Amino acid sequence: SQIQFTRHASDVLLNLNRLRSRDILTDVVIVVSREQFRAHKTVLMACSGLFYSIFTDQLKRNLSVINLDPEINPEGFNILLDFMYTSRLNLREGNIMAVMATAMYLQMEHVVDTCRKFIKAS
Amino acid sequence: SQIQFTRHASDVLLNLNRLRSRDILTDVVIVVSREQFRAHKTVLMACSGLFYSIFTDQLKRNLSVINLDPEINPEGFNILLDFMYTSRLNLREGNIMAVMATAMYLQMEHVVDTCRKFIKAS
Ligand SMILES: Cn1cc(C#CCn2cnc3c(c(/C=C/S(N)(=O)=O)cn3CC(=O)Nc3ccncc3Cl)c2=O)cn1
Ligand SMILES: Cn1cc(C#CCn2cnc3c(c(/C=C/S(N)(=O)=O)cn3CC(=O)Nc3ccncc3Cl)c2=O)cn1
Ligand SMILES: [Cl-]
Ligand SMILES: [Cl-]
Repeated sequence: SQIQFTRHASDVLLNLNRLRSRDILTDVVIVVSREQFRAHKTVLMACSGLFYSIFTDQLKRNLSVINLDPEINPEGFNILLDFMYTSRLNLREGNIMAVMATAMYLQMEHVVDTCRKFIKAS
Repeated sequence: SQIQFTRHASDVLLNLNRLRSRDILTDVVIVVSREQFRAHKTVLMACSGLFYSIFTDQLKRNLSVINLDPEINPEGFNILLDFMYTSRLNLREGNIMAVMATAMYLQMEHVVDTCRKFIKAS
């Protein structure tokens, strides 16, 4: 029935990423060892079972700082956060294992499955 | 270079819409005459020049209630808000003029242009 705008979802995500680049309406800092990364909780929830579980919980929804497991690699996390905001996943032989283990921790099954495909094709 | 996830932007927007349906992390009420509609400021900014201009402004960024022009038709606004969260625009002969005038007010040029195409094809 309704008219479908094929580029609209991509346009929305690009503009969310532009807001993240300007720190506009970002509402959380994710701390990963010595690094930290600002984001929108809504985008994190949309992209991660871990962040969904954290922020749906009424005890945690209002947190402004989330400390990740100190074993998580900041580069693997940064790669996945950039994927969340762009639809683009930079998998390479040098980062595949860190990215895949981080995607398991963040509960991102389709990314984990793509990492398995990458390993199988290598 | 990077791996492109074709469904990712659509997945993000669907999950933002699911959060809006549960009123999770919505941060504004838009008042349109006797009706009101909750939303995420980030999605409104991504989809509307009017909301972009309102919430980028440091005097207005923290507002939790925005009163629209009392001449705006609530049904036309609801149609456009649903489009923002779905990529689907329900244009019909009975609503085209209200939708098009509302899209002008919200500063949504590609929607206005699609409304002109609808008129031309009618
Ligand atoms: C150890 N291990 C665990 C897993 C897993 C898992 C399941 N699992 C749960 N949750 C997910 C995802 C994705 C995938 C993204 S991706 N990048 O893979 O395509 C996003 N989310 C959040 C989500 O569904 N959010 C909402 C749902 C309904 N309503 C509102 C919202 Cl916000 C997701 O895989 C993988 N390994
Ligand atoms: C009287 N009259 C005025 C107009 C107009 C206009 C221009 N105009 C300005 N702004 C827009 C749009 C759209 C279109 C959406 S749509 N539905 O038409 O495709 C979205 N936005 C917001 C936006 O660009 N936001 C960001 C930009 C950069 N960085 C971060 C963000 Cl959040 C947009 O058309 C039409 N009639
Ligand atoms: Cl802000
Ligand atoms: Cl909330």
